[PDB]
Amino acid sequence: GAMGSMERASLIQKAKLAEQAERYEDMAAFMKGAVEKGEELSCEERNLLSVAYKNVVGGQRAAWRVLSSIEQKSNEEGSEEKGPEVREYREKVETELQGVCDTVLGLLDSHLIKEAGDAESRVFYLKMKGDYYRYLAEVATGDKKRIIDSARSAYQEAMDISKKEMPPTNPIRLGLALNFSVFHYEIANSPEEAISLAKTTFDEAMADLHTLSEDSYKDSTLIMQLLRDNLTLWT
Amino acid sequence: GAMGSMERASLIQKAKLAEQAERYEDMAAFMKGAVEKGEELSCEERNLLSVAYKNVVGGQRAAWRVLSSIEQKSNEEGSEEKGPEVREYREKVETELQGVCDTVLGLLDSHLIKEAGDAESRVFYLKMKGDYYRYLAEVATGDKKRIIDSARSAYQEAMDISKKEMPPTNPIRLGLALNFSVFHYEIANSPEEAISLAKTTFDEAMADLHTLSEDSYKDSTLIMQLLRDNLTLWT
Amino acid sequence: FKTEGPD
Amino acid sequence: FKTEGPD
Ligand SMILES: [Cl-]
Ligand SMILES: [Cl-]
Ligand SMILES: [Mg+2]
Ligand SMILES: [Mg+2]
Ligand SMILES: [Mg+2]
Ligand SMILES: [Mg+2]
Ligand SMILES: [Mg+2]
Ligand SMILES: [Mg+2]
Repeated sequence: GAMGSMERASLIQKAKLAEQAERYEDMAAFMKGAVEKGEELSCEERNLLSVAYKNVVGGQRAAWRVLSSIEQKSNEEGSEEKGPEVREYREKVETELQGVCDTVLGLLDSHLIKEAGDAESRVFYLKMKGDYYRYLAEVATGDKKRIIDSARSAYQEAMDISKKEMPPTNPIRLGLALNFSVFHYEIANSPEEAISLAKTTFDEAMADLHTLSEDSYKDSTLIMQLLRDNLTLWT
Repeated sequence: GAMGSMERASLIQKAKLAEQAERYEDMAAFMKGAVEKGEELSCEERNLLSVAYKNVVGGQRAAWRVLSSIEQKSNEEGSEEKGPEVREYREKVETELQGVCDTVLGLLDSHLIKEAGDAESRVFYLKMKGDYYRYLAEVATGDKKRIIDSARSAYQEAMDISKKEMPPTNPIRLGLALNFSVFHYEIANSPEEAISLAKTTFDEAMADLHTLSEDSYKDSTLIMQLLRDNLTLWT
Repeated sequence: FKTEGPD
Repeated sequence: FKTEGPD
């Protein structure tokens, strides 16, 4: 791997510099190198891994959505034939997106999840596995059912652990629930399930805010507001 | 070249899709492929080439500035030694930036400039040559004088042609003058020259606005406002 | 719809 | 300082 000669600590340090420079593909490559050293990741390092790949895949998803919209308009009645180029370029972007998802899923399978024993690490990684299968599902049109079921399975395992091992205000638990609710609404065609999950999660967090410090309260309420924003859109 | 098997018209079409998707590295690669077909570029195609590379190099320049600032702070009295990583990563970004500038300069030398006979094409390409030498000068610390003189020479040839062949309101002439004024101020340590050029250019354009259609007036006054914004910063 | 983290 | 075109 191109990062095999670089110290782990140097890869972490450069990931943080890349973040400051908004060089997210570099950040992801540094964090992939750090994972491939074989040691478990700290909380801070997990979050660098997630921020890096989320920014890379987010750019790809946005591009794919633009291209797919253009392609769909091209396939409307009375649209002029323009040749294979829009499909080809949408496919190019799609294939690159799938490649990034496969890279992340591969890091999780070899060997982040199997060595993660604490609830905070294991839930974090299982949520990531659900997220990247969800991004694969957004572009899938052929195995689609199996991709969807892989996302669902990862999210459900993360949910089961989080409900047993973490308080209802924990930010990783809250972000998991937020994302699993969007899976239900956008991917699984289950808007009622999405709404029920978001509601239950919000209400259970609200009842436990009284236990928190001012700083923890800020962290939890930020995610709660995201649940509220989706519930406003959906109801 | 990876684009050698793709039709010229398909490369242009995909450059425009990449622009809509904000996929500027793809856009640049498509436009490089189009240039390498060997035919001259239309006005629209010149502008796609410029927008693509300007966005790619702009991201690199922004990243370089962040990293260089961090590196300079590290070299201040009482800063803790943190090792070679900030310098290494600044160098990585710098080398990639230089590579993009060299790619653009190479397209201009082989063979865009030599086949450009009309003032609009030749001025456009010579301005681009000044711009990419200017971006090389921003990071140069060693040949620095020769890089600066190459920028200056390109801009001066473009200026000489533009003053003979184009009206004072022409947008390419105005953007050339704007950029050459910033060269004087930022690169050549010639703030008086920068201010004189920006002033003269603005005033000569203002005196010829009366000749223009409403649409041309909008195009010219947009660039004039940029000259005004720099003059406000500099005076 | 909102999901966790940056875009 | 402003130069021509996008960033
Ligand atoms: Cl393509
Ligand atoms: Cl590096
Ligand atoms: Mg070591
Ligand atoms: Mg496909
Ligand atoms: Mg109902
Ligand atoms: Mg042909
Ligand atoms: Mg260097
Ligand atoms: Mg003076």
